[PDB]
Amino acid sequence: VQIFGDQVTEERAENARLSAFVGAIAVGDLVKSTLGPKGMDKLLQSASSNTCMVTNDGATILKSIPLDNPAAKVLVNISKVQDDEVGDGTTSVTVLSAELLREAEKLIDQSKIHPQTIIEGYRLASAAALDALTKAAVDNSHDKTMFREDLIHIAKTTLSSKILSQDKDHFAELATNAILRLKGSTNLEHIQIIKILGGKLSDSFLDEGFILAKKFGNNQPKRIENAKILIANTTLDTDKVKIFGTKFKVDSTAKLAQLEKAEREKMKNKIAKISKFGINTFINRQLIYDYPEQLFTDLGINSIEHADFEGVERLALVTGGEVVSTFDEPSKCKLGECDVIEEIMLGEQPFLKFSGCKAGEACTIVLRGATDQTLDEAERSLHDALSVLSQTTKETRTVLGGGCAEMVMSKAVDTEAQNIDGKKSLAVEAFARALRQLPTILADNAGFDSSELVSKLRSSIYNGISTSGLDLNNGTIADMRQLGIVESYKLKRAVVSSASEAAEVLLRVDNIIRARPR
Amino acid sequence: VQIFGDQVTEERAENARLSAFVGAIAVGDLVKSTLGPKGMDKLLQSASSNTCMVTNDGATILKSIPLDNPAAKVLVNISKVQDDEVGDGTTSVTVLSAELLREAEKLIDQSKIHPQTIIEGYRLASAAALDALTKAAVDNSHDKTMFREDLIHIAKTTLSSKILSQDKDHFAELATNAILRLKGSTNLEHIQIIKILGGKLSDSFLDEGFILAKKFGNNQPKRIENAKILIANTTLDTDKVKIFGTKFKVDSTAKLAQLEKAEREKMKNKIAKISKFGINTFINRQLIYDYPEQLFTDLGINSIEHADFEGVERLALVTGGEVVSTFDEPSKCKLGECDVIEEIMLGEQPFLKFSGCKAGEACTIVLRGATDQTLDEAERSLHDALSVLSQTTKETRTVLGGGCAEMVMSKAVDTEAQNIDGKKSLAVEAFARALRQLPTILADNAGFDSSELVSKLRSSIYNGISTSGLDLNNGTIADMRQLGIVESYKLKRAVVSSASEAAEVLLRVDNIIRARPR
Amino acid sequence: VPSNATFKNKEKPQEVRKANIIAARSVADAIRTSLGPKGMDKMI
Amino acid sequence: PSNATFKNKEKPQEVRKANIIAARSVADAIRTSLGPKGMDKMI
Amino acid sequence: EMGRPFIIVKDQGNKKRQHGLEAKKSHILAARSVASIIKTSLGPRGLDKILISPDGEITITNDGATILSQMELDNEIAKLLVQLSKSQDDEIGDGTTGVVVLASALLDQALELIQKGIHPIKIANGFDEAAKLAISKLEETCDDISASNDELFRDFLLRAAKTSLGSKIVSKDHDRFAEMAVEAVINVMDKDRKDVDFDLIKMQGRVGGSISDSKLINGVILDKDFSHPQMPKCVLPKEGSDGVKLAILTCPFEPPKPKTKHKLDISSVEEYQKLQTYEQDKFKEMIDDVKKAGADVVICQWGFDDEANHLLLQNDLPAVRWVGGQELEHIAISTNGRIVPRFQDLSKDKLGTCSRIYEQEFGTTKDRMLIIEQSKETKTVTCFVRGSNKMIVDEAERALHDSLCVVRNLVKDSRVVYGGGAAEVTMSLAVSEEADKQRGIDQYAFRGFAQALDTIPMTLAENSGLDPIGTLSTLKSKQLKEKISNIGVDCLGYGSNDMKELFVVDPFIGKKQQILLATQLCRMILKIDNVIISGK
Repeated sequence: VQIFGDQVTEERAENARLSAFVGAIAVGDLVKSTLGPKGMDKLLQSASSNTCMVTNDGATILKSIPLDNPAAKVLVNISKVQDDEVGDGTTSVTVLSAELLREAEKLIDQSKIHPQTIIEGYRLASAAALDALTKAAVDNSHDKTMFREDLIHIAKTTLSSKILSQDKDHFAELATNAILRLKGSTNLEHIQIIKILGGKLSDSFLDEGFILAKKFGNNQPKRIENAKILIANTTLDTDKVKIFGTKFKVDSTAKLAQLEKAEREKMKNKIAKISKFGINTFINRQLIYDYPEQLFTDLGINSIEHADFEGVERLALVTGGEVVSTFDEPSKCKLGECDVIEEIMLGEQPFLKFSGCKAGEACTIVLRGATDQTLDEAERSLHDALSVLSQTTKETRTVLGGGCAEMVMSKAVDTEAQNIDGKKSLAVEAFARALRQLPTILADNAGFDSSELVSKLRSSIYNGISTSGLDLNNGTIADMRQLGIVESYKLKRAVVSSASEAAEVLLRVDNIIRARPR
Repeated sequence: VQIFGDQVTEERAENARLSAFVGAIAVGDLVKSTLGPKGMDKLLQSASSNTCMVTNDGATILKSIPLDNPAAKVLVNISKVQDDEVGDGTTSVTVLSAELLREAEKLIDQSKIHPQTIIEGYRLASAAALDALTKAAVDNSHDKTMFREDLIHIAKTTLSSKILSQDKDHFAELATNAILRLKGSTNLEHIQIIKILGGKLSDSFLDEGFILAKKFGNNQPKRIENAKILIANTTLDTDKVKIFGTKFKVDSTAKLAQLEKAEREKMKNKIAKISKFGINTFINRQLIYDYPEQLFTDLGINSIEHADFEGVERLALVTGGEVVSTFDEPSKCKLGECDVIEEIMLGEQPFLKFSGCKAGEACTIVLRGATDQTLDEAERSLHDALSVLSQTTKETRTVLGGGCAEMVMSKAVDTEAQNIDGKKSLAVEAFARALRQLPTILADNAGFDSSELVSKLRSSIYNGISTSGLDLNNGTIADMRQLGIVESYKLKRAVVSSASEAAEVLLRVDNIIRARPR
Repeated sequence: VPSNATFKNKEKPQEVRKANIIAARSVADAIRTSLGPKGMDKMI
Repeated sequence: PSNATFKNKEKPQEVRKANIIAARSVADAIRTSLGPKGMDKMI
Repeated sequence: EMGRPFIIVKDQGNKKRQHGLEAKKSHILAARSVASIIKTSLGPRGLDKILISPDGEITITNDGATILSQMELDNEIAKLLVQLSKSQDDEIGDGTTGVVVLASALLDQALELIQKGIHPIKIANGFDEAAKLAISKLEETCDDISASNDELFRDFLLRAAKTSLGSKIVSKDHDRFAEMAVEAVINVMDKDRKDVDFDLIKMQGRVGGSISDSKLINGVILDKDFSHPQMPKCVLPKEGSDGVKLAILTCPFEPPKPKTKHKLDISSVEEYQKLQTYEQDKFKEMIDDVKKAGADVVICQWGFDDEANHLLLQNDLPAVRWVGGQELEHIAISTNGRIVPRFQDLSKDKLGTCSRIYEQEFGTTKDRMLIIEQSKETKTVTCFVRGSNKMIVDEAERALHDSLCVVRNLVKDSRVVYGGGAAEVTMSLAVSEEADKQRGIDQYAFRGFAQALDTIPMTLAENSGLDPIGTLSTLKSKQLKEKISNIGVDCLGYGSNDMKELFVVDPFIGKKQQILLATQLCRMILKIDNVIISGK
């Protein structure tokens, strides 16, 4: 008796547990070679428009590639959350969560361990892993000099896994200063990224000001000094008033010419109130017609049209001014100040460059690349670096990276495995061997040994030295404090917590039910 | 550029490998549940004719199941070679050869070892395993009492996995006495197996003398006392004249009437030469016509016709005589004597029974079962038991079984692994853990924890006691000398040699080129 | 008490044995009506 | 010798070989269009 | 046939008919296929299951109500078990996996009785009489905990909370989940400890962070941010205050216009110039009514035009736009405010009061969400759940939702039981004892109902890797030697089979429905004879 309908795929037996674990192996092996500074980028073939996308980030790779396996969708969702929360480590979460299923597969098959026992084994194992990172965290926020220096070392680690590892020394200061300009702001929508094609990759710079791609409408000069910037969001172009039930009752067209002329009088009266501020520049996010633009010619006021609303907030923070509507009251309204405003040209498209702005709360990053694939990679590489440095201003705790943080956690896991006894010792020790995979894959992508090199790092920590780490350049054990490899503490907890929770998902699935597609 | 053609499937490098490993896991998991006395039988349903077969033999399972994987046929052929040379342990060969690849799969992955380096590890490990297994063997046949008792212990071990395991206590004497009566000659053509419906499995009894299903002549009596048995190669049939190649030229029918009468007198004179022997029984290889049959009634000679090619040699050795052809010289071809030629009936088909013959060189086994599915396995269960007992006559070296032999061989592997420098030492230790997978499955199929039984057995042997083994009845460690588990050295040597060579072939495959099927 | 000893794996044989018993009892139900002097003949 | 790392993957180096062949095939098509002696291409 | 087509009903060959023993065998096996699915997920050692929707979305849960809801079936007998667990989740909300196992256990024991020649109605008549004997027996064993004060009453709520939190994913945090689920009812409840309103507690999920960030926040959580975000994110009250004076408005900010379609005819320039002044006078009047009332944060249902962005910025008045109508009801309950339909009716007494209004950054980008806190005990408690996976944030909702369904059932007076299989064993021996006194034709009916109750304790031993025979024999021998009914199956292996020391507590109203829903459903299934199923 079949209760299910036609074309319903279900596995109630070993085929289900095998497909769930193997399904995560193909996902883990895909992003395995992308871990570390020696990793290689992946290519994405689009099914439409033939648009190729090359990205090292594991979040985009898993979401772009279609996956019908529910065991694979679990590792895709945790990568989207890791990208949206911390902003980095989407590959480390997918790899670490996949290795937890690798050690859990041999316990159920060979060791004959209960599935919940493996789950309950990670519960007491993750408690020792998170407590090990707390004692190893150092707070440098007590000194502004030591805190600013740590922001540079964190950027060098994130930019190493991407294509920027060669120029990351020059780009570490650009990402460090950009976060210092925010003054603790964790919002990345205030920083504009303008991608320019051509030139050297090392020519990327960060100006102090707001670089706008839009240009002045007609007669406004390109360069002007001592110009007050004003921002107006609403209307000012052929005002419709408000209600749509207004009409003009005209007995003869002689009066109709006076009704339309009164509309232009409302335009002249509104622009006349703007000149009372004494501003040399006016900016509207809505496009400005030809009639209201000509009124600024005799007043010597600049005009800018078609500004995006997400750029208005970016523009208001650079000028330090205030968005002003209802111009009737000059007192309560505030205007922005700028030393000099010049229209430059980068490539074929001319740009609007600002300099000498009062407020530094926002900036604009300009990038250079040989291909658009490198431009799309340079923007995502900085988006992952600026996200970690933004959360560092909130939580200032940092943990050394480069294989050091993974092995320190495994030291406390092996200690708690003795007091548990039972059959959970095989599950707790499986979590310690799963932490060995992250520093091991770092050596695999560089062509090093996966056994003796890892054993040198493990034996050095048990001798009383917690500062030992893995050096991929020389292929030996080096000190992480001297090399300057460190990551944020929030990134360390996010990878361990997300992988431990994602591993508890697929281990609880005995049966997989697939409804007929629609 | 595609040189091969259309519809040509090929895998290279990482695509080629892991196809043989998973292919071996799929084959290994089918016979994994059939290993041990507590193992479960597998039912095979054919795609045509709706024929089902219940068999516990790992060789017969792989031959029936179609497999398109080129690496799967590697484990199928070694199961046939093990079945051809010995006939027992074909399941252990498929499992052990699969466990060598499962351990080598993590060697190339975790430890990053070249596949050819792993091959050099098995060469040094198998050399030390055969030396430890040879020294553990005990000499046999020096005493006729100990030689017969050892054959009883072998039959109980082989039938333990078979469906005969319940009645194998009484069947140990059935299979033992058949080998002792062979008088040193090793052949299974001399052993007959007859299937009978009805009764119970333990109703199978040993046949004193030789029993073969035949029928007496029409006028011939059933019971003859002290009858002489003769086997004739030549058949009584129309011979034309002599050389064939001829036809009679008849000018007048007066000579044609006496011509056919002359042919009747030729076969009559041939029986007259047979009657000079004074035999009460005659056996022919092919159908006998009714004309020569009537000459046997007046002479008191029994007639047996339609004798199979194998039944000619089976009957000739039991009586002691030889096949007679020319009949000319009475002194040659001295004939034996049978005490009781009286026919009995088992079921609805009467079976001709003999008793009190001169030689027991040929045997017959009567088997009774409820269904043919049991009778099909009952024949193959004794066929595997009689094969090892027959090889024990020529090969007297025997070792202790029941999971003890695999653990003793693994002890010498870990001893020499410490003196082997380099990365190939990891492949040597992997061969030792692969030998521990066979006793591990023995505990899994019996419902007992494998981690507890193997750990207690592994540590007990390193203490110097090599007589420890696995007891599945009490679920603890017991002595193999007291339980009476003995296996031939040729059996265990063929398992280690065939599995080590089969795994070596699949590790040498970096590419698989599949031509278009016909 | 749990989490120790062993855990049952590959439970498909537990379902295969149930599928074989249910299929065998279904055949025994048709012949059951023919048992005893009150049984009926089966035309095939 | 036997202590070397096999890396388990020969695919990464084979994928780059297929990418270079297709990339050079595109650059070789416009090769005849280079210089004052170049030839026009109609698309 | 006589040579003419004989069709009684349209789609003759499409529909099929089942009758006799074959119709009953197909109904029992349809329930056995659903039972073996639910029996694996029953108990704290159970396992979840993946639910693939036709749209591609996946769902991982052990809940029998959620699994069967998204399950696409064919046979109608298996579809009757779908609404069986749905009946358990809608009203009680606890024990959805137990009603399916118990119902199929009644059908398994009924199939053996049908083969013996028992009429199906006689089987259903025996289960109805045996159902009231089991409920009346368990009702006398339990005791009333209402004599304890409010200090001990909170302990019983923590006992039954940790029981329902098990068997589901993210069961390691159940210690904090049990504390947060009880404090929601402590804040929102009647003074007489009766008829608590469940609708005042809302479940709001959030995807991100970790499970350790889940905490109780009393207030309103909205997905809309402050309009014109030039204002500070965290709003603070004045030095001295009665409160924040939160304002709620269902009317957008616009010059007054008739609801009907209107035509405003301007026949002269003077009439057009008056509209210019009349336009700005209304936006100046609407912003002054809020300032004179002392209100700070203004909530608009339809939003407002960009004209008021800088107007509300001068007066430092936070504002939100495009707030849903259902959320407006949730806002007025937390702050105890009153919705103001128009500025003419705006007064200081209709303004809400909350402790603090602020927004959280959450992750990197995501979206902006507003959070409201209360300074004292209020009638609104909003659940805040975080997780590293979309599946965890989803299942945790219904995990705590079912946990709140257990606590609200304990609000009912004088109903408590102890779980762990101790309830089914106690009610099983009471039915088997009556079978010896009654005898007759119904003697085999009480035996089938007694063996069906023991299936739940035996199912718990399967997921824990125990022996169902040795475990059930110990429980039956304990109830005969001593009258203590608190001995039951322990799937956690902590020892002390007494439920009193293990604190496991279940509602009686939840266990009483399991017998009623299983017995009354099998009574209808056994009456089915002709099965007509049309082709799709």
